[PDB]
Amino acid sequence: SYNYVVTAQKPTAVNGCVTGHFTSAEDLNLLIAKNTRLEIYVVTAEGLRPVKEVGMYGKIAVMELFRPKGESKDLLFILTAKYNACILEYKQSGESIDIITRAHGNVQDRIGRPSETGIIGIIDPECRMIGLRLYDGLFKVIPLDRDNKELKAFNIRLEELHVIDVKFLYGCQAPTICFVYQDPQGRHVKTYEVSLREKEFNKGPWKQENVEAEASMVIAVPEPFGGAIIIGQESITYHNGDKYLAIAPPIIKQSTIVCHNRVDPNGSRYLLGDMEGRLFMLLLEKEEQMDGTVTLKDLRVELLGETSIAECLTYLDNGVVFVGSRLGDSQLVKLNVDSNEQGSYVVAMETFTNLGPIVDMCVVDLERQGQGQLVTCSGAFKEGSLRIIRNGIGIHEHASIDLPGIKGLWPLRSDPNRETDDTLVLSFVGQTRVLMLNGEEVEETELMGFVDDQQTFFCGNVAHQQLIQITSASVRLVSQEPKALVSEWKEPQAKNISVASCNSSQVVVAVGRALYYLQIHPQELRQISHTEMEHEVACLDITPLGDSNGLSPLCAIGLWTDISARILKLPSFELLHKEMLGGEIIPRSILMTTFESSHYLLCALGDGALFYFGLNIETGLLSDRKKVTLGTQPTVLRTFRSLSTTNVFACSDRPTVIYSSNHKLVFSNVNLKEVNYMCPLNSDGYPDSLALANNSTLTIGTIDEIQKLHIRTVPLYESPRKICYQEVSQCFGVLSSRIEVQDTSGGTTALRPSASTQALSSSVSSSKLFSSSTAPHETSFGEEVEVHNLLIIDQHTFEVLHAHQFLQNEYALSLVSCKLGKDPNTYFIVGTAMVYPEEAEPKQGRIVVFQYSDGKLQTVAEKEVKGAVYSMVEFNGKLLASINSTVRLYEWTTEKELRTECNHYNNIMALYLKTKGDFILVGDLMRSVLLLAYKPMEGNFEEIARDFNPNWMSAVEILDDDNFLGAENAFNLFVCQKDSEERQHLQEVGLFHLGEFVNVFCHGSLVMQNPTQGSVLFGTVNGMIGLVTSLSESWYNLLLDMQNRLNKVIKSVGKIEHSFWRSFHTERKTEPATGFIDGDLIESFLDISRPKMQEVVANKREATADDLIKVVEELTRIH
Amino acid sequence: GTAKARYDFCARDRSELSLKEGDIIKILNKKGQQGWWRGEIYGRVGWFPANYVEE
Amino acid sequence: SCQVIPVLPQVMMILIPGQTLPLQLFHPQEVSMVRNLIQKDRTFAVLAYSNVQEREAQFGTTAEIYAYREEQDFGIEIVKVKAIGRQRFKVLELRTQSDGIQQAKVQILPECVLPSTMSAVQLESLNKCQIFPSQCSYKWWQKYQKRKFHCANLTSWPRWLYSLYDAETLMDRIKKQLREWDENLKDDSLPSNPIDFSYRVAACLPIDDVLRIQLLKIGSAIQRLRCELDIMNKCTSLCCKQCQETEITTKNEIFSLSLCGPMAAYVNPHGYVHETLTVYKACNLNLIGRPSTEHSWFPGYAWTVAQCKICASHIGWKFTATKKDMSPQKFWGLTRSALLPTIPDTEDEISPD
Ligand SMILES: [Zn+2]
Repeated sequence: SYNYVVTAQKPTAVNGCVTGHFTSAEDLNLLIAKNTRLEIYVVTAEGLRPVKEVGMYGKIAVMELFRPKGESKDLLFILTAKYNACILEYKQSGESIDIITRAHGNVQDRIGRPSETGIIGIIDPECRMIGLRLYDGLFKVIPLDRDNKELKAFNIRLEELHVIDVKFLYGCQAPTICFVYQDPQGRHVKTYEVSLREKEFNKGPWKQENVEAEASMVIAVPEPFGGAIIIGQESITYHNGDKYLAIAPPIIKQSTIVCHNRVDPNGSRYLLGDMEGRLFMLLLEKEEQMDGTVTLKDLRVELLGETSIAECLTYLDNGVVFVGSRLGDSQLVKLNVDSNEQGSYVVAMETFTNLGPIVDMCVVDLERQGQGQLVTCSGAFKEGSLRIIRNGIGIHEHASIDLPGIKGLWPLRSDPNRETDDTLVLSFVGQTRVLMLNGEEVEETELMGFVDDQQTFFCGNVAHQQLIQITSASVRLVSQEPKALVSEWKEPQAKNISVASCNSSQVVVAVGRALYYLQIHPQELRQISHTEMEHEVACLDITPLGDSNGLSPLCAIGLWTDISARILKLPSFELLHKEMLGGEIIPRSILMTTFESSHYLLCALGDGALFYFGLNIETGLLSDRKKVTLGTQPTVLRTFRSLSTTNVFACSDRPTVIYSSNHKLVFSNVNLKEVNYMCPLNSDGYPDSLALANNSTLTIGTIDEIQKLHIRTVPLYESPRKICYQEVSQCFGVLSSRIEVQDTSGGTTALRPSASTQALSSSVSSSKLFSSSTAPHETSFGEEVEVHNLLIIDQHTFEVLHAHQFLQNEYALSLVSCKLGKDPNTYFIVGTAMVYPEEAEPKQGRIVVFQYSDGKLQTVAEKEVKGAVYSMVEFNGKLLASINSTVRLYEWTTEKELRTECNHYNNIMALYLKTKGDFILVGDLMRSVLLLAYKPMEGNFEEIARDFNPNWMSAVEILDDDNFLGAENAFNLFVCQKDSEERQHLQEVGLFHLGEFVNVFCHGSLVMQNPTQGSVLFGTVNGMIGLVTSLSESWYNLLLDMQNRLNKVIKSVGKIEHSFWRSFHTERKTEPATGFIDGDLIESFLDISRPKMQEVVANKREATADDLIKVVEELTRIH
Repeated sequence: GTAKARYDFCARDRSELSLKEGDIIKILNKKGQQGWWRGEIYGRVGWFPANYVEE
Repeated sequence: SCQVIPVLPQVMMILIPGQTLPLQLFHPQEVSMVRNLIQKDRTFAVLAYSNVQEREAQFGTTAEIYAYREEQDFGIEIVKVKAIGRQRFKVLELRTQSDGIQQAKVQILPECVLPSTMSAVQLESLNKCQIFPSQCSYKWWQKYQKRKFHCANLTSWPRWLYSLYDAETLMDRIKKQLREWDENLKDDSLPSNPIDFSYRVAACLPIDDVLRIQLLKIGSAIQRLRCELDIMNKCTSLCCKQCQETEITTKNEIFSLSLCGPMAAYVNPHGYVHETLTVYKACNLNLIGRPSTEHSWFPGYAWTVAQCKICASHIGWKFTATKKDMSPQKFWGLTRSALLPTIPDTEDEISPD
């Protein structure tokens, strides 16, 4: 087996969000838990400033902030799915950020049955203890003191077993806990006092009280009100011993309330969210009782507006609320004083992409660009969507002037009054051409005082309203307004300029080994410094940074012999840090630049290597040497902002944008074959565009959003289920299901317009293959009826061309696009099942063959089957399908019909169907993997092997005829090999705790492809897209050693060792990780410091640190 | 153990032995109320009363 | 774990955990063996024979003796013993001792349990809304499925599909079939634990030896509940084991006169186990002899031997009331050891999971 698995897209679904002061006592923070990731932000008037993002070795189950005695800022408590408790402290020392572990420990019991309502963790107001509820009838308490480092906690025997929700009650003498529990009698609210000394539950403040049969939420009300609020389906009650206030408003019965958050510290207002995606305001009215303390007057509920389906909510400040969603896009909303015409105080501000739940997906090379694209069935209910994900950063080309051999580009402004650029100077071999930009027109013009028979190295707008031009012959200065040469510096011995660089106010040129520092002043260029170097100059840069914003105090340079990057002071040339470089290749380019706040020195070489180091603007010394290869030809480094952030463009064989995110440099490729030179441009006809140039053509065009992976969202406003592509018709087939309420008039009416209703063409599945007398339709008013549908969405515009609705109670479960038999037409075949609420098992279903012709989906064939069709696949020109526990193979006859060719009756339900050649891997929801094979001479199926281990299963895929990848219970991945003697059983050869629930596997890759065997992408419920590629044993054996060596040096968050986290876990079985390599762990080898690499790479084949750099870099190219 | 059958006894379940007077039954067990004893006639094995058969 | 546990020779039953094994031993060699099992508090084994002629077994259950009743009579010291199955096992070796009693080398099979299918999808979503108390049955089941399986839409399968694998829904589906036969409440009679519920159903279902062997081979309680429903829904006909095409009774005629399930374990005065199933009607059976009341398992009702119409094999007995005040007036007590659950039409035995 031996498989390698890496994350192509991090999980996007939000499962927890809190507000506090984690970074600083003054900074209001927002922490977000994206499953195995933690995001840290700061609340500002604009929005959220990203500060840090860390990789947690576990699914974050609980996330809470607290500040005990003798603590300047909030500490973060986090508990993972594998019960790993931790107290994390934020510590920023200068421009470097670090998350350190104050205390850590595993709180998993020896023997315990996990509770039905998951894990519930809560903290006491005075930060005296942490109350966890991991198992049924057992309430664990961690003693919060400045001494418990290992987190040794005690378990208490709780008589109540079925506890729904529990919160530490505010305003109490001792640490009290309020909770709602269920028993055979009914749901009730109870209180207990938690004593650390005695370790037992003493009587609480008030007696046990009865609550609604559908009451399932507890809110710890802070001072001065106190007590708790119990939310249910119809009633909302308050409990403070003596007082029992209750209201049943009609505005809340439409949907179940699922989340809550506090707005005021006192607790006068609370935001509530429901399943239908509504936002409400729960107002605790306060009566002014003259005895100091106040009493609750009445509870009032108000509808604010419509938001995404929120798992958790959080009020930030000034009406700004963050909406953390699991189903749809997480969003940032604003609550206004005055509501809009529709009557909604909620107004969206920003939308954060969420690809999950990825229920289905396919790989299609949509633009035939060589690189594949991924279209996914994302979201559910009103949050239904289709997302197209592709690697790289696009370039929207507008101009295309054929000018071969350009050796430099520079934007210019001939007129000072205009802020926009109207000139673009191009350099050529021994010559310089100048172009004019009158809108979209480009004409060859001559700028005064600019020599044209010499090759230019730099030119542009400079201080005192002047223009500069550094040529092989000499440096020129032209007065912008009268257009004339005013000053010209020449070399004393009439020598040519070898290398040169200039900025807004300074000019630094070099002739072989000589160097001359010049300054820009009205009509003059005066030489200040004159220094000779050890060897000939290779490259130069003088980009100023945010030290003083005027003239740069430091300068970067490179040498021909004894290659090294050096930093120099301008009024003297003092050698600050001489970082020596290795190899027999000279640095072609060098650049100083700012990124977020920290400054960096980037140095490129002829072999395509790029070094980057942190550089302090006052001291002038380098730090953290990190090397990375991008291309094979020399790289050119230029700067551009585009969307309010400085970015660097690296022109080479593999052009790439070096940008920053999470205070570290990111290297995302641009979708262009080759760029030799480029510059940013901002003309009237080309606003905020980029001027790229290659071996043959000058091109002007707008860049895409600067980020790894470009995602396009198509909203449907209904749940998508399956997707397949039909190349002949240039469109996708998508199964969908809107929810229509049962009308009193005897019909259906949607809650909102969606893709299936708002379509160009629509049709109903008028058919009588199912008789009317099957099951009596006894659904009352307001019942949720699921109206299934098939959409013919276009592949270029993604517009819904057709929406064929199925029959009443019909459920579409499978869909394929293929040519069957000797028929040249490609069809859309759908497997359905008749689901009547009264019937438990589906005894009816059908298979419909469709043909999208003349803009209308025609029905070709309709085969009724006695059972549900869960999966179908194309098998050697014959349609293979699954009816309940029967794997049937159909033949497409000349009279366009599906005749039954062969049958195979199995003692397991057929949910999954995958094929490779003549092999058929069937599967079940209870991990019943079964490999069958169709012998053509026999004319029927034959079992080869099986492995029926009882375990939940979500997806399956065939890597090759022997290896079979699959996803199983408690977020794990497994592989089944075939030993083709004993052949009738599959050998399990892979175990790996992924931490994500895989809904779908799909063969393909998102790389251009102009090292590893095979390529399988996977879509998870948390919006994470992963990749599995199989590898050799020699390569596995090497990378397995790297896994053990990297764990010794990488400082894990919460000190959780990698071996335990990625090891298999299904409660009863907890085996180590085998037959799998965590690619994300391997990829972090480049992120560690240079001395750490020497410790990792400690010990024919020799270890060498640089050798393993190329192997790890090769593995990053597969995703 | 010879033991000859003297009166016809029809079996009421799969545990009792269907008998016809004349045959000798090899006595396997000889303990029970009303002389109910276990026996085998080569193939079939089952119980029978003493007031029907004789030693 | 591994244990060399002893095996009784007279046992011919396929015992299921929780099911009671009645016994009546005449031989003093097995009586003394039973009494040693009392003092040492050890458990004996019940080998589920595939080929009972040459004594061949691959699986079984460890039975613990829970009752002993020495009845020192004039003839011989006759003993009556009740035992209960506890743990399922795999047979590794059959060590036949010089005393004619075999000591099977046993490997205890683990009781495989699985959590809620929705808990494996997400951790904190829809946790508060999961278990609910106790308006009509239709409205409770429609909202229970929509509220418990709300996470199902996040996966590649519908709500109703996961209902076919949920232990609570499968148990309730079985309870609806059981209530049609027996007029008893689940409250205390039937257990709430899916493991105990599955084994309780397995013991009281009228099924042949091979179905019980395959049912005992099942490890997960979820799979066992699904297989039990497949038998109830597909095998709606019971036929003679000898001639396999003689329809005797159907599912819709099963009832419980005794308030101890539809098919209970009874024993005749000769020490033989008869798992009698009570049915209102039973076609294709010949009645032999006169109606007797000697050692009547159902007092008041008179039994008459009921043999097959074709092969004349003993199938059961016809029970008719003597007093007119009784209700019902007639029923048939059919023995499990002679009934083959046949799927009607022309399809052979098949059962998903
Ligand atoms: Zn018969």
